[PDB]
Amino acid sequence: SEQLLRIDDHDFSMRPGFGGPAIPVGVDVQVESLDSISEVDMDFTMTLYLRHYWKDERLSFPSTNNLSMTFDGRLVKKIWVPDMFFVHSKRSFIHDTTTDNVMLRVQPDGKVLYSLRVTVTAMCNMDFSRFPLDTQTCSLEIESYAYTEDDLMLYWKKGNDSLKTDERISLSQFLIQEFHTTTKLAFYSSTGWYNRLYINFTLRRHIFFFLLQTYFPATLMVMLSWVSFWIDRRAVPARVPLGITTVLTMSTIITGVNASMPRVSYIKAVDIYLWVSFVFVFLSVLEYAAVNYLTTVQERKEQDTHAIDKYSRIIFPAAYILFNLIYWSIFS
Amino acid sequence: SEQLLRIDDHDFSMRPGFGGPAIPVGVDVQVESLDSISEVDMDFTMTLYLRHYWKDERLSFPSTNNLSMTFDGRLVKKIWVPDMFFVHSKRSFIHDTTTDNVMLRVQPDGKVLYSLRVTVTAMCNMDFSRFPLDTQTCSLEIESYAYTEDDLMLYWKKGNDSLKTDERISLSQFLIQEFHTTTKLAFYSSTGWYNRLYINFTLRRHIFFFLLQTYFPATLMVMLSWVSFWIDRRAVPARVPLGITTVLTMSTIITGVNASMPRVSYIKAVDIYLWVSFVFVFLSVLEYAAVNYLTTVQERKEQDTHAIDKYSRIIFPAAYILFNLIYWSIFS
Amino acid sequence: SEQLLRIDDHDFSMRPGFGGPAIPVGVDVQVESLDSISEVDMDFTMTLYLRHYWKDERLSFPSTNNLSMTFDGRLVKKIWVPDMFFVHSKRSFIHDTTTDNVMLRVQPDGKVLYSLRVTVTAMCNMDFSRFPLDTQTCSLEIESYAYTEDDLMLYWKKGNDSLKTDERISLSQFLIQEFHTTTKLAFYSSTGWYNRLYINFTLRRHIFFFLLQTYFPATLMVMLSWVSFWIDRRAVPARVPLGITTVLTMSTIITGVNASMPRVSYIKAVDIYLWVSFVFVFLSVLEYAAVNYLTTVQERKEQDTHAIDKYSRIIFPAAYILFNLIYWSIFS
Amino acid sequence: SEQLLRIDDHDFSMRPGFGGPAIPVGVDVQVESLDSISEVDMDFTMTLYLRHYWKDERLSFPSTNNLSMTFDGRLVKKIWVPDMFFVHSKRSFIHDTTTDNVMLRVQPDGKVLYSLRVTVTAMCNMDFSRFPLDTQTCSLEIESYAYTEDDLMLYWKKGNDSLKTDERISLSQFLIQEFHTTTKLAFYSSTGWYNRLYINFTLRRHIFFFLLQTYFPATLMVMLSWVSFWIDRRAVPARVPLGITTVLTMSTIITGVNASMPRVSYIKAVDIYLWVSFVFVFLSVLEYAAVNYLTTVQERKEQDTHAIDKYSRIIFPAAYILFNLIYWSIFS
Amino acid sequence: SEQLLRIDDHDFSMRPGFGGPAIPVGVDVQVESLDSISEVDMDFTMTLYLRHYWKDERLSFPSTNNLSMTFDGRLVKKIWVPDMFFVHSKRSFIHDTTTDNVMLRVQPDGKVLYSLRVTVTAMCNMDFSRFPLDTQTCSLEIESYAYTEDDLMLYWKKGNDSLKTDERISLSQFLIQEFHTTTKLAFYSSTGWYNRLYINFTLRRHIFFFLLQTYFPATLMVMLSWVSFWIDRRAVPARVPLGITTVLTMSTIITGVNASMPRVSYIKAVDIYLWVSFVFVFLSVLEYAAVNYLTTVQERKEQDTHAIDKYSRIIFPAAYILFNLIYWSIFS
Ligand SMILES: CCCCCCCC
Ligand SMILES: CCCCCCCC
Ligand SMILES: CCCCCCCC
Ligand SMILES: CCCCCCCC
Ligand SMILES: CCCCCCCC
Ligand SMILES: CCCCCCCC
Ligand SMILES: CCCCCCCC
Ligand SMILES: CCCCCCCC
Ligand SMILES: CCCCCCCC
Ligand SMILES: CCCCCCCC
Ligand SMILES: CCCCCCCC
Ligand SMILES: CCCCCCCC
Ligand SMILES: CCCCCCCC
Ligand SMILES: CCCCCCCC
Ligand SMILES: CCCCCCCC
Ligand SMILES: CCCCCCCC
Ligand SMILES: CCCCCCCC
Ligand SMILES: CCCCCCCC
Ligand SMILES: CCCCCCCC
Ligand SMILES: CCCCCCCC
Ligand SMILES: NC[C@H](O)CC(=O)O
Ligand SMILES: NC[C@H](O)CC(=O)O
Ligand SMILES: NC[C@H](O)CC(=O)O
Ligand SMILES: NC[C@H](O)CC(=O)O
Ligand SMILES: NC[C@H](O)CC(=O)O
Ligand SMILES: CCCCCC
Ligand SMILES: CCCCCC
Ligand SMILES: CCCCCC
Ligand SMILES: CCCCCC
Ligand SMILES: CCCCCC
Ligand SMILES: CCCCCC
Ligand SMILES: [Cl-]
Repeated sequence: SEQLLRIDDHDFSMRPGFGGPAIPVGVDVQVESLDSISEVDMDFTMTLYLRHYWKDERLSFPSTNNLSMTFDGRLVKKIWVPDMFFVHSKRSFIHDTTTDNVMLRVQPDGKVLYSLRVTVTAMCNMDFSRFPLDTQTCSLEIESYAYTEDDLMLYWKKGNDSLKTDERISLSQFLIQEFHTTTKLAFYSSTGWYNRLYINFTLRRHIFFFLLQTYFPATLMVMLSWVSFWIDRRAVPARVPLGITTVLTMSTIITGVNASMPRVSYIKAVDIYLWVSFVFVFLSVLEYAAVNYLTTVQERKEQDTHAIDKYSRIIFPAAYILFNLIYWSIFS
Repeated sequence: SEQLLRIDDHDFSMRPGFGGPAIPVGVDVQVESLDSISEVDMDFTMTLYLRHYWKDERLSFPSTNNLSMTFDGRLVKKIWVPDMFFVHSKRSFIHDTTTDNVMLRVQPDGKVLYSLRVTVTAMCNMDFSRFPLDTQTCSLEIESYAYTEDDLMLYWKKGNDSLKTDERISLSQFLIQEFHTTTKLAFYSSTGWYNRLYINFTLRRHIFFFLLQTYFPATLMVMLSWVSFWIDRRAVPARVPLGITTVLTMSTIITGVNASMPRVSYIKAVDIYLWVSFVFVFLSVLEYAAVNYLTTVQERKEQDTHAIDKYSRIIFPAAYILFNLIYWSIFS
Repeated sequence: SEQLLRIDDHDFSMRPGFGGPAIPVGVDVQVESLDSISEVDMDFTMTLYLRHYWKDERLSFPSTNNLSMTFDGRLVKKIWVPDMFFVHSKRSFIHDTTTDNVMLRVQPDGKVLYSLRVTVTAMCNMDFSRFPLDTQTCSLEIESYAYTEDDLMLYWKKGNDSLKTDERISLSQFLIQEFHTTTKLAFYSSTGWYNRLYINFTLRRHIFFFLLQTYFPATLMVMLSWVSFWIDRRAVPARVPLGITTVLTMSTIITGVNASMPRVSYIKAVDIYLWVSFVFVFLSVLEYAAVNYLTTVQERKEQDTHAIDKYSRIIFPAAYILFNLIYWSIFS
Repeated sequence: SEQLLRIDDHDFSMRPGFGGPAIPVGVDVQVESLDSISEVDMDFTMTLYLRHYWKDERLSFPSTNNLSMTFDGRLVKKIWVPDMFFVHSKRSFIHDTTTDNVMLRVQPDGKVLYSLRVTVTAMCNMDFSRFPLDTQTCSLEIESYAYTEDDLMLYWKKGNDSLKTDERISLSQFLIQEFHTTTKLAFYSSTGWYNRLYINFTLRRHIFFFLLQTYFPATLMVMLSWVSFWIDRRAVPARVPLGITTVLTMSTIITGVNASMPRVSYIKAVDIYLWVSFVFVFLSVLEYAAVNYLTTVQERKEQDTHAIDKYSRIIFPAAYILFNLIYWSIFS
Repeated sequence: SEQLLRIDDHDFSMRPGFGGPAIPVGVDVQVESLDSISEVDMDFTMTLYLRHYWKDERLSFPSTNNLSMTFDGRLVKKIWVPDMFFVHSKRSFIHDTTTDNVMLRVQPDGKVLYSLRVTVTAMCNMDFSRFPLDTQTCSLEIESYAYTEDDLMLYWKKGNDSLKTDERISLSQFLIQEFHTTTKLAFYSSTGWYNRLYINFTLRRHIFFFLLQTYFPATLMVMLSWVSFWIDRRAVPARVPLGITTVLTMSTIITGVNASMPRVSYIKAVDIYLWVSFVFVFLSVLEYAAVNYLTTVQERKEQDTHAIDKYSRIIFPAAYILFNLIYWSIFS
């Protein structure tokens, strides 16, 4: 094998066909798993198989079998091999247990297949201002490092059919949909033009979990705060603790929701809901102070429900309804 | 030794017997420990010994002893060795202190034994919708990377007896049961067919700890909320703070249970329990407002227990009982 | 190629032109992304491309094409290459998947271009005493390790135009502004003088998020504490729980704000706001004790609003206003 | 030196004396520090020096000095060296700054000394059911990987005197006592018999810190709940809030103790204490409801302390005392 | 250069002058930064430059220039170099981007200078029983690994002037003071005597931040608890909730201070303060129960301030004052 190929009779720092046109190289990918997601750092981790095809007649051998052979890794450092890399990546590695996950098959003609197994972490810019009703889209990019479109030609081996995805892929916090591929040509100011391949996909959440954990308790709190309009205004020590305890409860809920968020420092769509229900509860406590002050001054002036109570009984819910209509018209 | 074997007289990039049938290779495993589990990331970590057997007559030597020899590691890179790898793995390594944990024994015939010590992290898809009453099953998969069933034949060396497990294995959060092995043939669209080996096992939790920490306090809270049906309706400042303080207490408990969960964003079987006891406590606070409003309007109209109290005393517990029956009929 | 260049006919431990003047070396940078920031550890992480230019006539070759060639990495360890390093850095590495991200281009003259892809973590001293109204500025420094200004001359290749920045750069907690470059000469007491290059930039926060999360609820709490001046002093069991519950609420808010801060142990500008509103709420609770004690002793002496109430109704808000004026005159 | 020893005249893949009996190899250890402990993962980290002694007459040299020489590391890969490894370990490494921490001394006879500096993480099964009154014992195990008791003989160089421990060893959460060594012979089903060395030690906690942080506040809460037996039963709005606020306080304490525990999911000895004091506080709130209901029905029937109060004043503390006696008789 | 020095004509496994006396080697250090501190693990991280000087006439070359040359790294593995290491260290490394941060300068005589750039984590035993009023001192130790005082002599190159410290060094949680150096001779029982160098320094905190965050709110709580001595004893429903709410508030504060401490399990000087103010608040709640019980029994016996109130008004503060005097006499 090491003899079948005239390894010492050629020069492999030289791309196959240095001189005239660019070498065609064709790519095939199969995704094994998506491993983790960070919302704070804005990135994701994926593990896949990567395959390459090309022809190099320096590697042809005399056999009659019309069938391929096999090598692994050691030969990659003797021969010439392409040099793809992952664009917009934070870290990556190739697996090496119990030996290097690298495969090499060569036919009599010198046609070649070359394959690896890798894990990549790759950046994805996200926007959380519609949280928890956001949708995100991410991508993985592949490019040649050293050779430009004048020396190497990059393309998907079988067009739209060059991506395969494993059956058992899932996340404990997301739903994954819409895998597909595309291409684009890209330019560097000090080095030139290159071809680039993409893999795209889309993410969404489970909205009912967030509904019950956040929107439901605050609504029950705002509804608890309307009870005070139906209690006798003469019962001061039963109308005064109620409001302030309700404020305490709502502040506890809001604090509890703040101590578990992914810690991204700009205003999002649930913060608005929570702070508006805080303001409603606060107004309910101003109301009864108005009523008490007026009843007391009347008592002093002289020496039945109050108008403000029987008006609040109507006004407060209608305005909560009006707020909910507008809010869900804006975030749908 | 390096001379006993004609190392320079052979070619080891070539599998033993390149040409005709596939080489038989036989595997034996002993598990040392399970090291950690992640429920958020859905994976586990294990450490084991791995052993291989095969015959290669390029390694035979003239001795009369009918007994094996020993080498370690350096020789592995001179001779031909198989290339197994762990399928659906996130990371792994071989231990190297104070030197490489690799052993090699060769007999006069050229029969070989080869062994390593490794640690692997490996994915396991879990479903937590029955939490804390869930059960999970995981597995470790082993496969050849480079050679197909037409070049290498993978099998357990002794059938069902090829797995051994250490005596002192345990986790601080789980109970481990049912180790066994099996096999399956698997297919890759761009490379072909391979043999694969499995090791399976099962996990369960301690249910009484979760019972006392979560289900018990909420039940005592719902039972505390029924006390208010037996207090005099004329005692407004002693019936009004009770309910709202009880709501405060229950919200504190629920928040405390949310700040320690493994953070998996979909609805699970304990969330339902907690939110239904929240709704019961909320209804208890609506009840006394009904009673107060009615007594007040009667006082105004004119100028003994109330029916609603003596009806609630019966209705509320029966419905809690009915909820518990249905809930534990569904989750058993 | 390895032959075109007389590799074995020269000595590369020797800088080009050892002897007379210093070699000119010129630098070009393109920033890909800012990856993370730590406020506790005072540092940041960046990923970029780095490019070098120089001439070495040991690498010239006879060709007529007036056009460059290509190599990658392996050649870097055969020839002489500069040795820049990142000053005030905690950690860094060069990417190596699927091979080393290193490029090398040589023209017939022996002019050279050399480029890498790296990730660096680099220290930045920050001062948080104006938090959340702070502004920070950071920088990345580049220097030669081994050769002084008498052997190597470091400069930007194109002056102000030698820095390029990617379009899609962002952080989930900051706004980035004002990239520019400069230079400075620097001195080591036991080794001598060197040239150094800088890249500078500036950071700011989103102030409205911090406003709503911190300053707003405490203000509503201080305003809730003024309600007690308008309730009848004869209603002791409705004036005594109010203050103490309000104290409870404010302490809960402050504790909630302390359990999420970046944990830097010196006094900052929001702590002052929070503790002054604590002191206001505390004084409101001392006030009514004064009023109760005086009314009781008058009752005992003998056997209408009180002056202190109708004075507090004016004094407390004016002093809160006066505090806000001074505070926002100091932090603007 | 490299010449003094006839390196190229011998074969070092071959243990000294391959053939007849087993080589004696003798071990000496000095512990530098214990570095960290994990209670969740059940393991510890230690750093030490390790020393070996043996004789190999392939390394003898003609000198008259009767005194040893020195080498470092590079020679270890030319000559034959033993292959010990740490049994039941999760990770380890040898230090390499500013070069490899390896020492080698050889005398004229061929006697050898060989030493390293390493850090190891090693598993320790713990049982926390007596927490905070638990005691744990851990150990570090040392074994040959490749050679059995028929090829290598492992023993402590000086018996009980072969372990030394540094003066300045401590943990910020434990007290360390009782270092000693021992040996045992161990068996592998597919490879055979080996010798193994042990180092053992013991751990304990500071019990008074846990006492004040956990047992003290709950006791004061249970004692606060007995005050309600001495207040007038006619004071409903002063007897009804007291109990429920006390329940709130105790639930806050318990939640605070749950949010800081090492997160091991089975019942431990402090959980029992906390939940029994919860049940006592709950019964105190049922008591006054009994008293109120009875007084009210008597008032209705007709139209002085109550017996239940003056009985509870005696019964509740005695039963708390009886619980404490039994509890501290069981956990001592 | 590689020729100027007769590399192949000498033996470098042999220290310069093997035989007679010990080689003098002299050390110079410059500290770049202190990077982080762990109070739980008791250690710190530092980054510095390290320099060595010695003479070796195997490296002399014929030149007339009386001036030094330069090499980098590759030569270190051809020639003989010392072998210093950091004593009591947990981890360390040498920086290698964009190449190895190693410098080598040789003069015609064979005098040598050798320098590196490293980061070290190093243990420091701390005692927190005076927290937050503690002071700590730490050190970094440097020693030869392989050679004893009979083969190598270690000393500071310029005495007290051999340490330089960067201008821009700081921590976000500490103040750093008092850098200085010293030396000591040290002994190993199985290997012998060595020289060791030290760098020492001192740390302190910001005490006013801890004062406002911890001591201030508890004091205001103890002062709030004295208000109850001035309210009318006839106002039961206004004297009974006050105490218990105050207890709730103080327990919340203490829990909040426990959920952010560096988690070191022994009693410290702030714990005492907090638990004594807890006991004061608890006694204030026992007091009014005494007063109520006595007034009630007098009412029953028959059918103005109470003595206990007008005595407590004096006794409680004086004892708080007396506690503060003693406490701050003990911790100063
Ligand atoms: C499935 C639970 C839905 C809760 C909706 C609450 C809207 C305020
Ligand atoms: C919001 C509570 C209103 C209760 C009205 C009851 C009328 C029967
Ligand atoms: C960007 C608008 C924020 C509005 C916040 C309102 C809070 C009551
Ligand atoms: C928000 C309710 C206002 C009610 C005003 C009533 C004036 C008589
Ligand atoms: C062993 C404790 C069981 C608690 C059961 C509580 C069910 C509500
Ligand atoms: C739920 C408390 C009921 C108390 C009834 C007592 C009858 C003696
Ligand atoms: C998927 C059904 C959720 C029901 C939640 C009910 C909460 C009261
Ligand atoms: C859920 C209790 C309802 C009671 C209704 C009573 C109507 C008289
Ligand atoms: C957009 C919200 C602003 C809130 C300002 C609060 C100032 C106390
Ligand atoms: C701070 C509340 C004052 C209420 C006054 C109402 C006058 C109509
Ligand atoms: C450095 C001045 C701090 C002032 C704190 C005041 C808290 C009421
Ligand atoms: C801070 C308010 C003081 C009011 C004093 C009134 C004296 C009659
Ligand atoms: C040193 C404090 C001891 C506290 C004991 C509390 C027992 C309930
Ligand atoms: C294993 C016995 C648990 C008992 C728990 C009792 C809680 C009141
Ligand atoms: C636990 C106290 C029970 C008291 C019963 C009294 C019956 C008259
Ligand atoms: C600068 C604030 C000092 C606070 C001292 C509090 C002492 C109890
Ligand atoms: C601790 C509050 C005492 C108030 C006394 C007021 C005397 C005018
Ligand atoms: C070591 C003495 C501890 C004293 C604790 C006192 C708590 C009230
Ligand atoms: C538990 C408080 C009892 C108080 C009794 C006081 C008798 C003088
Ligand atoms: C701690 C205050 C004690 C007061 C005792 C008064 C006895 C008449
Ligand atoms: N295709 C990668 C670029 O050529 C690298 C660079 O920007 O230098
Ligand atoms: N058995 C592993 C596969 O052959 C690797 C790949 O998918 O290329
Ligand atoms: N330019 C880096 C310095 O020369 C290194 C050192 O301080 O020794
Ligand atoms: N002594 C280590 C064992 O021989 C390794 C294995 O189990 O194969
Ligand atoms: N100076 C380091 C010691 O010689 C190493 C050891 O203890 O063996
Ligand atoms: C917040 C409600 C105020 C009503 C004044 C009449
Ligand atoms: C929630 C109970 C309402 C009862 C109305 C009669
Ligand atoms: C804190 C207010 C005190 C007023 C005394 C007249
Ligand atoms: C929980 C105490 C009940 C007493 C009934 C007489
Ligand atoms: C705790 C104070 C008790 C006073 C008894 C007279
Ligand atoms: C009324 C006496 C108060 C004393 C405070 C020290
Ligand atoms: Cl009342």
